Amino acid sequence: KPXCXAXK
Amino acid sequence: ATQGVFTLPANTRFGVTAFANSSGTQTVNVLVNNETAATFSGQSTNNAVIGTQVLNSGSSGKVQVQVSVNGRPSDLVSAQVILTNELNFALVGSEDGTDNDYNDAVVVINWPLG
Amino acid sequence: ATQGVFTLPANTRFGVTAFANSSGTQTVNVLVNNETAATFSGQSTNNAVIGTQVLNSGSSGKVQVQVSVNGRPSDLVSAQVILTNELNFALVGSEDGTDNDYNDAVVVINWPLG
Amino acid sequence: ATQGVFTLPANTRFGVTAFANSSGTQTVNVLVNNETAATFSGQSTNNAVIGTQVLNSGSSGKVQVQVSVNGRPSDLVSAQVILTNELNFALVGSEDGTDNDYNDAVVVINWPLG
Amino acid sequence: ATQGVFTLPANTRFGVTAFANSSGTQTVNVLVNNETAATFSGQSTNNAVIGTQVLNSGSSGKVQVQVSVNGRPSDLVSAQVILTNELNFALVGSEDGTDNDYNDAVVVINWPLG
Ligand SMILES: *C(=O)C[C@@H]1O[C@@H](C)[C@@H](O)[C@@H](O)[C@@H]1O
Ligand SMILES: *C(=O)C[C@@H]1O[C@@H](C)[C@@H](O)[C@@H](O)[C@@H]1O
Ligand SMILES: *C(=O)C[C@@H]1O[C@@H](C)[C@@H](O)[C@@H](O)[C@@H]1O
Ligand SMILES: *C(=O)C[C@@H]1O[C@@H](C)[C@@H](O)[C@@H](O)[C@@H]1O
Ligand SMILES: [Ca+2]
Ligand SMILES: [Ca+2]
Ligand SMILES: [Ca+2]
Ligand SMILES: [Ca+2]
Ligand SMILES: [Ca+2]
Ligand SMILES: [Ca+2]
Ligand SMILES: [Ca+2]
Ligand SMILES: [Ca+2]
Repeated sequence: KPXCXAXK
Repeated sequence: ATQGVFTLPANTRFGVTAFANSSGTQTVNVLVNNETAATFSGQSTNNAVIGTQVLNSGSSGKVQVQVSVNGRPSDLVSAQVILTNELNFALVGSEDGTDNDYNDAVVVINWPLG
Repeated sequence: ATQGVFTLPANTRFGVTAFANSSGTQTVNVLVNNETAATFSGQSTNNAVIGTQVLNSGSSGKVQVQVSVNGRPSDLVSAQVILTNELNFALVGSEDGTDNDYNDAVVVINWPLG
Repeated sequence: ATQGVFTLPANTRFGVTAFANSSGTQTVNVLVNNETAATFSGQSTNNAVIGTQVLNSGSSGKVQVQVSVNGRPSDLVSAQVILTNELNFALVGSEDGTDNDYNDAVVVINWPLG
Repeated sequence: ATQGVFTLPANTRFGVTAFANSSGTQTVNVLVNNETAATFSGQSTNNAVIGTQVLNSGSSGKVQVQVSVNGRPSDLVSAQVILTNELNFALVGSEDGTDNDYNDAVVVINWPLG
């Protein structure tokens, strides 16, 4: 987060 | 009120198709006679068809759509519409968050087939 | 009455998905502002998806669905349903023959996306 | 496609209500299993409830709505919608002229009652 | 999801009509931009019309239906349907009890008028 798809 | 439950005519083939519009991965389960008959999962913000299948309503006709995101049930909205007294659509929207667009998984059931 | 014509909000993406349930090869044309925006052709008696696409309602918002089989226009039925004042479905059935199942091509338009 | 014909569950009470929005005097006939069950008439450009009645769908459940103006059948549009898998509305609009507002007589059928 | 809330075209006349199917006296409030614009009250187990009126959606277009029985709000189910891209119905059912028939007050909003 960000740049690797991390989140929801 | 209960949403996402529909009574179909018995022993009738129907189509079920799910679309995704969310950052969260959608899981759609389709239950016929209280048994899971189809499951689709996927993530899209562009209305991908995360699954489509043909099922049989069986002796009960009871069809239920459930939507969850990583195990958390989404809030559902639903209705059934009949055109020219023959062509049936059962429609489901779902909300996995707070913006209330209700499109995060969209499920359409249609019958008759063939 | 005219069928298969829907006024969408302008400049809004929408999904269009077509299913086939007939012996005949179905051709589904989707017009936006009176110009062809998508065409799908295929044949199935098992509700196969013959096309699915994301389109834009454009500056006009006018969307029209036409269906033909072997060059002959099918008779259409349609309606729009809105759930929780937000989630829109524009629904089309079509008949290419005499049995009046109106499922020969079924077209589902949904918005909003995202 | 045929419009204004609905299959209700057999032997079920239902409401039928008609509204007028036209300079032309509307006449609405409701047929249950092909027998005339109700006739309403009036003339309003402000949505007057020209008739409301409780009927029973009878042995076959077939309900048909017809609309005419001074003997001229109007063009009909219709659909049925079901909320929470239980609350039913059968909806009719009609057009007696050229403006295609389809509100000249509007008929709503609702069930269950009680 | 929120139910009984509808966004109408701004500054547009609409009809609203309520029917009762319950032992409890129904109070139907129709709000325009959160201000009570009409109130109907009555009791029937036979689908009697308890009120009908012509209103205007006003500058905001926001219309809401609320139903209560002796100060207790009822749960609502609702949807909007559009026929021939012109004729609009906003439909509400409500439940004051435990049987989940959702007909205890039924409210029909229709537009355009005239
Ligand atoms: C998570 O961020 C919310 C989620 O995904 C968004 C892109 C949007 O589709 C929203 O409606 C959905 O609930
Ligand atoms: C027959 O060819 C007519 C045609 O194909 C059938 C298999 C059935 O789908 C029917 O509805 C369709 O009009
Ligand atoms: C004239 O008779 C046409 C007729 O009455 C108008 C006032 C308007 O309601 C129109 O829709 C209707 O067809
Ligand atoms: C109270 O008795 C319940 C109430 O009135 C009944 C006659 C029936 O219409 C029921 O649906 C409603 O909730
Ligand atoms: Ca959402
Ligand atoms: Ca979304
Ligand atoms: Ca056919
Ligand atoms: Ca067919
Ligand atoms: Ca007219
Ligand atoms: Ca009119
Ligand atoms: Ca009740
Ligand atoms: Ca009741």
